Amino acid sequence: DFQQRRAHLANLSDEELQTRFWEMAEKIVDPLLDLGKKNTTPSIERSVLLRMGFSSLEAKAIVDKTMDRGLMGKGAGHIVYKIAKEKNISVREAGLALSEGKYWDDAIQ
Amino acid sequence: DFQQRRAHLANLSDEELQTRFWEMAEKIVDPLLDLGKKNTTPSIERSVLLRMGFSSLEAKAIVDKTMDRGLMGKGAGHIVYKIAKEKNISVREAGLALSEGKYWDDAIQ
Amino acid sequence: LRVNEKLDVENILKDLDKYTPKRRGWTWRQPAENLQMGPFIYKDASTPLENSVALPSAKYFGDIDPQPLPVITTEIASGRFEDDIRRMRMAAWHGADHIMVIRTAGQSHYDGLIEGTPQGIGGVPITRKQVRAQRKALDLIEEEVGRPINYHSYVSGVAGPDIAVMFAEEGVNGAHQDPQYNVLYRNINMIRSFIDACESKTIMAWADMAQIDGAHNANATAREAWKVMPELMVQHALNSIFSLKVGMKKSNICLSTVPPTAPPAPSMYLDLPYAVALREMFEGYRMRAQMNTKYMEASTREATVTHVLNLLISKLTRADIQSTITPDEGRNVPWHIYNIEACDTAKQALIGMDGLMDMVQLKREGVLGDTVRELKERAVLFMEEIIEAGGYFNAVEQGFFVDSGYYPERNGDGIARQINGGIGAGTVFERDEDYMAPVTAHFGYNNVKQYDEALVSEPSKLIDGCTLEVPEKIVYIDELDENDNVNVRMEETKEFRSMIKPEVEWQADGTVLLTMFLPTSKRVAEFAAIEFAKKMNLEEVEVINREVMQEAEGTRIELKGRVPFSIDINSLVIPPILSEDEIREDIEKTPLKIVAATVGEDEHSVGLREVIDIKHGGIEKYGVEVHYLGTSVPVEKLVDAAIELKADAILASTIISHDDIHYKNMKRIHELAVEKGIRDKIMIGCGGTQVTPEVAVKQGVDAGFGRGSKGIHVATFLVKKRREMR
Amino acid sequence: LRVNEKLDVENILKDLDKYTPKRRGWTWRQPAENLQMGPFIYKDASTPLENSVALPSAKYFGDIDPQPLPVITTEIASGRFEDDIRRMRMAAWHGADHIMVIRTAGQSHYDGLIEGTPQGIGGVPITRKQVRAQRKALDLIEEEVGRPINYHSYVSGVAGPDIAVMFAEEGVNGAHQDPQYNVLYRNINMIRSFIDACESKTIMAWADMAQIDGAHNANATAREAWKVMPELMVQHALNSIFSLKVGMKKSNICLSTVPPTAPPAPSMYLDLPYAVALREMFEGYRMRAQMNTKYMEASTREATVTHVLNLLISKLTRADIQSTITPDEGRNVPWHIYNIEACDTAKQALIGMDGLMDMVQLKREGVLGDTVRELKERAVLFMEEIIEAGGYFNAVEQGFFVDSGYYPERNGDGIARQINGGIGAGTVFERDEDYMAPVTAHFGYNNVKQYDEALVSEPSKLIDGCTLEVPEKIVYIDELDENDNVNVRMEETKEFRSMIKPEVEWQADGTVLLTMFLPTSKRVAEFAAIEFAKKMNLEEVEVINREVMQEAEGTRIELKGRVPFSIDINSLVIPPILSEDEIREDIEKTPLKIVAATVGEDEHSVGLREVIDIKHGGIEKYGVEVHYLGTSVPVEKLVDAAIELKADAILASTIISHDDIHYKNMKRIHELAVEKGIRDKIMIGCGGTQVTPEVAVKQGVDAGFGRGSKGIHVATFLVKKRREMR
Ligand code: B12
Ligand code: B12
Ligand SMILES: C[C@H]1O[C@@H](n2cnc3c(N)ncnc32)[C@H](O)[C@@H]1O
Ligand SMILES: C[C@H]1O[C@@H](n2cnc3c(N)ncnc32)[C@H](O)[C@@H]1O
Ligand SMILES: *Cc1c(COP(=O)(O)O)cnc(C)c1O
Ligand SMILES: *Cc1c(COP(=O)(O)O)cnc(C)c1O
Repeated sequence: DFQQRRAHLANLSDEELQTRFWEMAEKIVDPLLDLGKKNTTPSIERSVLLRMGFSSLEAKAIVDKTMDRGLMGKGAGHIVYKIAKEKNISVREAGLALSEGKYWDDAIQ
Repeated sequence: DFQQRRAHLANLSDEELQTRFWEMAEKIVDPLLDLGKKNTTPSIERSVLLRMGFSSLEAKAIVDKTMDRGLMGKGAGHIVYKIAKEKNISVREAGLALSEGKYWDDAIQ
Repeated sequence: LRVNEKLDVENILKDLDKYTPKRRGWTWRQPAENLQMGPFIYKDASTPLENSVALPSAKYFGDIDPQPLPVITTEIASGRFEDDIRRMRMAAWHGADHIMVIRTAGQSHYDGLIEGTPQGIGGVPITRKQVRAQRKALDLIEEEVGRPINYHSYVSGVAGPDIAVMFAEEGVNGAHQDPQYNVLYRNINMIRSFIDACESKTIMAWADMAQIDGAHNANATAREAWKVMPELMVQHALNSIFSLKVGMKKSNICLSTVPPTAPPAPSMYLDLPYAVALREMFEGYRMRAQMNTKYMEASTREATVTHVLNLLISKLTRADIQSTITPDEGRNVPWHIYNIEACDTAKQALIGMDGLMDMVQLKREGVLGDTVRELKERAVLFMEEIIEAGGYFNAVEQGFFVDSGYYPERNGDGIARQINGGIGAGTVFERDEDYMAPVTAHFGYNNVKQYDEALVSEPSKLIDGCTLEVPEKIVYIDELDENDNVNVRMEETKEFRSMIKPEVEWQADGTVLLTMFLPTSKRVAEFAAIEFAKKMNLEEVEVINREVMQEAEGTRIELKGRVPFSIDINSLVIPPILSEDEIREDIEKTPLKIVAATVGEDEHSVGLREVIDIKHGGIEKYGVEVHYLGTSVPVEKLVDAAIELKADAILASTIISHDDIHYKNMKRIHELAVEKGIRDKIMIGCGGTQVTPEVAVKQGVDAGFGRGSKGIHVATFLVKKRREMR
Repeated sequence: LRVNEKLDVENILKDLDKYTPKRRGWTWRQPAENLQMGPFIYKDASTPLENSVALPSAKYFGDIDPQPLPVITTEIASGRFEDDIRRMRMAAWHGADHIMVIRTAGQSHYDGLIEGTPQGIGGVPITRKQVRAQRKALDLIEEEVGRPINYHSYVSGVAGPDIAVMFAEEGVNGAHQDPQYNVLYRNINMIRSFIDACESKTIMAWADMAQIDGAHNANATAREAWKVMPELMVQHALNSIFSLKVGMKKSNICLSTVPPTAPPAPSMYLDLPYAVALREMFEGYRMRAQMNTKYMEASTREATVTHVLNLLISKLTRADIQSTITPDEGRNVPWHIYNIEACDTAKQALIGMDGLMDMVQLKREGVLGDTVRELKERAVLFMEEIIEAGGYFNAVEQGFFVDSGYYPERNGDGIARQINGGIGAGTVFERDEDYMAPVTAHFGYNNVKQYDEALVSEPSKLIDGCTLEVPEKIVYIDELDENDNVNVRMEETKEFRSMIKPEVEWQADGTVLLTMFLPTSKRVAEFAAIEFAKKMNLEEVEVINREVMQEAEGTRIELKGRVPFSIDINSLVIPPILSEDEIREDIEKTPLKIVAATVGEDEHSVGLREVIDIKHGGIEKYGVEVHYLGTSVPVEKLVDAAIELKADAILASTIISHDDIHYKNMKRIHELAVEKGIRDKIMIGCGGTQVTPEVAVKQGVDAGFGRGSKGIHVATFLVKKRREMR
């Protein structure tokens, strides 16, 4: 079994064997890194809002509503930003309002 | 100081150094082995008696008397053997008798 | 802190809202080349601590406390972080500079941060408050011992990004993070896991944290761990290259590598080739060695011995971090004293092996080499099949991982996770072209150019700094549960902050350990031991170790139990010594000559010779000049010799005690000395099996010595008395 | 012996006058090349025992008990040889095949054999009767374990020849004998010592005994052991070549070599070149490695770790005999359980290192090689000076030995003995021309020719054989003291041979060990600890170890103490088992599918996942197929899903307990399962923080699971219930 599977490796130098090991690891993870560039999740959006000055309780509320409105693709942090500029209020005021169910019709607008 | 003491050992091969170590050890112990060949002690004589079939108590009594009578140089076992022969008794009998004080005049004689 | 004062937890807990980490990032130990400590020079030492507790046997070498090269870890997480802070100070003094806090069971399943200080199970609930408290306490501790301590916990689970942000803000120095763990061992959705991991790892990298991977978990789930090496290598490789490509420094990427076997397997022979192969293939990455838990039982001795073998593997190869396991880990939830044992063991073994690799080397060509090449090959083969199956996700759905086979052997009993299943399945959302995230350390697609080309490299400028640039913006939450918190918890034990009781992990928990041998079979011995323990007033009694000495001859039993009462310290009656060196020096400066004999018609010689001969520590050891007259020596002969030989002391033995001849002979010695006019210028010590010191002195002699007397007692008396006489 | 019956010591002590040793001489272990045990092959193993106790962690590997190649020693001598016999059987089962009996203190000074069974102090009084008893017990023990056991004691002192004869007669397999020991450490006259040794060694050589020398004593008396290496080499050499010249076989001449240092010294680095140098200089002789006692304290963990390093020194070089030291040796007189710990440690570490030297080698050039050469040169210079001084006696008289200098450095503090002084001075007698000794194994000048020239080769023929040829000539003595003997001691404890109490060395001595942590300074902790032990009804309390965790935070205290009461086995209430293997095999034979959910409004998800997730041993690890429906799962939906998926079991979790909703939901599940008529086909387990198995069953479900529940508990219920239903 193993003795046959490895046949094609027998002539590789340790150096070539290591290179092959690492070149293949890179292929295997490459599509995973791509998924990461092109998508987001509740935790990522929650952690963005944490960094923006919101509590864990507030982040959760805002992300749940964002998911409800189907706007995750825009970024939950982006929504708070746009709404802040639009109504010319602070990020936290915009964020607090959103978490309590206000300004979502405007966001959808 | 070690560096000066060692000067004459510096060019010896490991084999030379090792044989020399043992050559000296042997010179040191030779006089001690010669001592063991040519002399005896009360424990050596008691150990002879134990081997001839006397108890620890009987052996001590015979050797203390041997030393008393100045006869250690003949051997305590020898004394037991010589008496057994001249008196036509068993080694055991001669020894028991000597250990109780008989035959010492004869032994000296 | 003050070394003689306990840490004030009550005080540490104040103003946590105002706390900011003093430091950020991971710290390595600093080598101290050719360091001289006491009589010795060290080749593999790091900078000494300012304050610390040396090994017990350091007292023979001036109490030096050399520190080895690797960072030394200890795991401390009892469920009550407020008690744990006290153990951290203990562990730090014993040399641990990496404190790892295992989280409350299943925190991986919390979909977001938790807040406050609820009690934990099998670990500490990780929250901003708890983290601040412990990092603050560690700030004080590390200043006390004089070397930075790395605080460390876990980013695993469905809320990695959340936790990473908080760790980054609060100055956590290192953390576990490995998307493979979430999938394989917690059944978290694999798409969710790897997408979250990109963000998590980006935040960790911003914070210059060390990262430890999840590979140790495959050891635990292996049927025979000596067959799991190819998979370990793959798991290490996938998390390593993924972390590198996200942007972490190789020098912060740490492989969690545990030697796979323990005796009675030929464990060095099995594990050494794997250790070598790993470190050759992963050159440039960090190695975090961790100790055996899989093949471990309830004997602390057996655990300790295997751990030393673990340490030998590290020494023969390389460990940048050497984590430890408490030797009671297979017996009970870890106790204070066993965290300290593990710290002592790692330090002791590694210092013992200082410079070992200057005198020993691997035979890299030979059987070692052959096996190392084979292991690399099986690993490459494993990678080949993953690509052949169409990538990581497919390989996982096909149960390639956690299979009990020795790859390429596949037994078909692995853990298969569904690409569409697991926790958080269906929570992945495509980013639209106008997706935006106005923060630092964001990994994925981020359209900031729609607002401003210039701010692309600093998305947080859009909001005048995120919490990573502006700590002021962080929202601190204290408690959410009125009943389940540290305050309520402390209130319960405030009585213990002049009364004392033993503890093993929590203030006043009352637990003690009882070890005994009972001359009966093991089952009976167990129940009999429980009964003995109850008869000793212990409550909550549990047998925690059983070892057969011989099936019929007897059994060793170890139990734990609670002492149901307390001791008032004020109630204790505590009373208010010359060194061997001091005695020796006193005699070298002022020579001391004695005459000694067993006196009367007494032919018992041994007792006297035993306090004279150097063999068992007789006074010869200190340079006393002894003139020994032998046995059955008349008391007047002894006294006459002392005068004639100009003795400073007489030492006499009386073993036979019939009719009090022993005391009578002491009296006679004293009287003869007085009669000859020397009594005032001579010391007289008398000894014997039936000698009571106090009664001896009443006979007129200076000192009496009975059963169990030693050269040191006699030499001490001679030195002190001669001084009192002067 | 029967394995489940105790040694009958009273029956062993019967008819000792009739006992003769089954065999004679030293035995080495039997090599077992490429030995397969369980899953593994061993390179450095010997033949397995027929009966033994494997290491605790051998349970993970089919309870294999691999034996290393070196003979393994344990020291057993409590002062009561009749108790010690029980310990020898324990140690034999743990792998000891060399039992060393240290003599009662100062037996070196008995000028003749003693008789009977007096109580010893710090050792066993060696006598014909006591030796017969122990060799007889060991005959029984060695047949039981299936491997010969070497019995060993000491020929040291002024009665070497006496003791040697008795040992040769009685089948003692090995012994210490070194004329330098008597002189340097016991101040026996040097002329008498060396003359006697010629005879002692000749008798030992006749008996094919292994000899161990006395060099370890030089470690003990050195001020700094890392300076005494040149003296050790000399001492080893003088005894070795003297022994060889007498006629002893090189393969019976064993050097007693203890690695000089211990951590925090860089001990491997200091000790390894010495170990290498000795084995090179003394090639052809045997190495008896012995463990550290000099640099040891009261901590058993610390002792054990240093001992593993000593064992590594042996593995990296060579040990024909590996002696062991009990880890309690620096704390108390050794206990049964710590002899066993020492045996287990030696076996465990050596096995762990099996085949080590096939993967590691010494860097024999570089620093190791240079230090090795330097050590041989220092030893050579030492020999040269002895010669220059005019020989051995002169060098001893001039204090060359026991000097604290690193030779050639001489500090002038060594022990000088006088050629005409010491015990036995003036007891040397010149042999006359007609000296004769009519016995076998006589070393010195012997004029047999004066009687029979033909009998020179066999002097014992003059008397028809001595005791070495005719054992019936041996005079056996039972007892000389009517009050101080084994019969009297045995009578004292007749009561314990169905009452039972603990012991550490002597039948029913009642000693036990108490370990605790107290959060205060060391001195207060010590006295507080003593008071706790009193309240636990312990008597004769002594503190035997104290370790600082941190000066203020706490102290580890270990105490010994005696229990004043016994327990009757007959009054014990002792109740009258399914493995991971069986559980798993059960499921792989017949697949088991379950539906699981947290039910009601409950969102707490962790608990249920903890008993499913493989991470902490969830039922996943046994191959159970799990269909998980998440949280807040209405009951009917769970039941409906149970049927729509053809499940074998329902597992529901209820964490919220307010108003007994958890129990109320269990009931619901049962009823719905009944009302849909599947209650008798499906299994139903329910769990929760506030769930009591008993109360859950009262709801109609099959099993309840509360706090501390593991996957093992759950899978066990599932397989056993499934089995029941059919
Ligand atoms: C072995 C022994 C002997 C040996 C002695 C060998 C020798 N060279 O010493 C022989 C075998 C020689 C012997 C002979 C006899 N002995 Co006896 N002997 C014993 C025995 C078993 C051991 C004593 C011993 O060596 N202990 C070991 C040493 C280390 O302990 P130690 O002597 O107590 O010394 C310690 C302390 O006392 C102290 N110490 C002692 N002396 C000094 C001096 C100074 C200055 C200091 C500071 C300290 C100190 O320090 C030591 C601690 O390391 C005891 C019983 C016993 N268990 O004690 C009897 C015993 C003492 N002897 C006894 C008897 C009866 C005899 C005989 C009369 C028996 C007979 N032949 O009929 C003969 C008498 C001989 C004579 N003429 O004196 C009785 C004494 C009864 C009494 N109350 O008087 C004893 C008690 C036995 C008994 N239970 O009956 N025996
Ligand atoms: C952390 C936590 C939460 C988390 C839960 C996160 C999650 N994803 O699970 C969040 C989610 C943070 C939470 C929310 C709330 N919870 Co909460 N939760 C806790 C806490 C502190 C942890 C429990 C835990 O996970 N234990 C660890 C696990 C491993 O143990 P376990 O659950 O007991 O499970 C073990 C056994 O029970 C058994 N087992 C359990 N289930 C099953 C099922 C089967 C089939 C088997 C075989 C075995 C088994 O095996 C497991 C392993 O041994 C506890 C308090 C506590 N210490 O228990 C409360 C607690 C249960 N929740 C409580 C409360 C009040 C709430 C809230 C109402 C508070 C609020 N927000 O106002 C909310 C309501 C949530 C809701 N809508 O249901 C109260 C419950 C009140 C009551 N008496 O019913 C508790 C008891 C705390 C308290 N002392 O007040 N909290
Ligand atoms: C059971 C758990 O849920 C939490 N939790 C979240 N919000 C609240 C709240 N308003 N009141 C009480 N506990 C709350 C805790 O953090 C706790 O431990
Ligand atoms: C004190 C000691 O002397 C011994 N001894 C030797 N002979 C006798 C005897 N006749 N009576 C009592 N003890 C004796 C023992 O061997 C003992 O232990
Ligand atoms: C063991 C382990 C955990 C355990 O934490 P949970 O919150 O209970 O899942 C987490 N992460 C890693 C990498 C682990 O090895
Ligand atoms: C320690 C030791 C002894 C001790 O026995 P004593 O009769 O007390 O002298 C004897 N011989 C040797 C070689 C020792 O090391």
